[PDB]
Amino acid sequence: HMCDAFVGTWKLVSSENFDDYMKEVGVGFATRKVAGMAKPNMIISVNGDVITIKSESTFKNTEISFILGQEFDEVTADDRKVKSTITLDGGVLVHVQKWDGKSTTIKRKREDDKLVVECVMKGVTSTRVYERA
Ligand SMILES: COc1cccc(SCc2nc(C(=O)O)cs2)c1
Repeated sequence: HMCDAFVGTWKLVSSENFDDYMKEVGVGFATRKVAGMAKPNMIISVNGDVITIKSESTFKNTEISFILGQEFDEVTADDRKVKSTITLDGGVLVHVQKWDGKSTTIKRKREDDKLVVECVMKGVTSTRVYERA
């Protein structure tokens, strides 16, 4: 019953500061513009101890499966090759990505009927709000 309130299909409804977050991470101009238009569907499921998060959009389709606390390799939608660890901290999914001596953290939280995604790179935060699909 790990992660029950996250499971489901979610659709992006608002974004703030995502272009700047992508700049801070190192994403180039053309990718930022096309990625920033996307309105992904995020599909979260659990089977035993394995959590799967899929993102489907007209920019990219991604899929990660993982066990909490257990590092895994990930190729991000912007084509970074990162080492990721996802944990639950106080009911918040905390996803840390490490590459080239850099680090970014993506937090996913249930707030009212929404799923709120906060992405942080250095001093730059972006907030992305998803609704049930
Ligand atoms: C989601 O699409 C893109 C496009 C280009 C870079 C990235 S970095 C990974 C992140 N995914 C979200 C999220 O809202 O699910 C926020 S941060 C993602």
